[PDB]
Amino acid sequence: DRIITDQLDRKVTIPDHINRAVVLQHQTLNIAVQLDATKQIVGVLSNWKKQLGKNYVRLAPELENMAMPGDLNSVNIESLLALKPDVVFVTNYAPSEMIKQISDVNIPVVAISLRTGEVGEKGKLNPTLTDEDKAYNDGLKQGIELIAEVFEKKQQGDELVKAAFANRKLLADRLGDVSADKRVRTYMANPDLGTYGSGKYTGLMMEHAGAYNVAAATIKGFKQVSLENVLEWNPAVILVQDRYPDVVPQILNDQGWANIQALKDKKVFLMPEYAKAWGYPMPEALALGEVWLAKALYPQRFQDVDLDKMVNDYYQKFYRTSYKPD
Repeated sequence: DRIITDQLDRKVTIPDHINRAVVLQHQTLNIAVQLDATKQIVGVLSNWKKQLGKNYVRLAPELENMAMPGDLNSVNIESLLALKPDVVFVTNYAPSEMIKQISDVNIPVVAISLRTGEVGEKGKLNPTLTDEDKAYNDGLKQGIELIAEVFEKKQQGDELVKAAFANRKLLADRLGDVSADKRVRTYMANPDLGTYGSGKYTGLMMEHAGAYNVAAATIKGFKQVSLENVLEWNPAVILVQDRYPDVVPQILNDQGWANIQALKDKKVFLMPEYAKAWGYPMPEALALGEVWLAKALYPQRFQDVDLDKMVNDYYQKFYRTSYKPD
């Protein structure tokens, strides 16, 4: 057996080889797809189609007939045990009650946060972090490395980590003279007036692309806000995650949003599949999404950057398929 330490700082004994993993978190699921580990998975979170978006099943068609014995914050133990799982990955904020149910029937649990930062905060959906860039950078690296350890995909895990951070220098160099006054004021519109404030990867994606999350000085983490807040923030650009495409026409047809700068200027943009301005960091979000956003906001700085080719090279390696625009 092996002992690992998870991202809740839990010491966890697991089998030498893992072939029946149950993955109750979409971020870990996506990393495992990119490690070519899906043959070692036998169950996934029930809401995977919602969390990964309707086209995800093109990348991982095997997910279609995968048992679903739980979700982000609950588990069905009778369903779970039928799958004879050898490990369960859960999200870092999974309730204590849920982790206990799984540990009480002796299945190893590995919690994934994709963040280091303050230990007092590791189990919180919405953390307060003193150095969010380093927390998520180090957490991403650590989390991929742990996932890769569990599934014995060490080499691909190392390649994935290198690919995630490969364009961070380019963006640093090309946008290093962007003053705080000139930084592009950006809003992430999730369904039902959802948005991301502080302590979330969303804001960091925007920073690395020469932008700023308008919600982040007053909103903590993932929260429902009022239209009135969005009106006051008056963002220059509104972004929508690819997994929630209905939100774009919804904003564009809602008269109450019509006077926001981004509406007047026709800067409401559905973000590409890979360009996940999520609460959590994902390797393709760094490698490809951050470049997409930088190129969208500063195109005259990145004309030499062949993003189409970068996307293709990445997808062929980690998704074993081409990128298909929606």
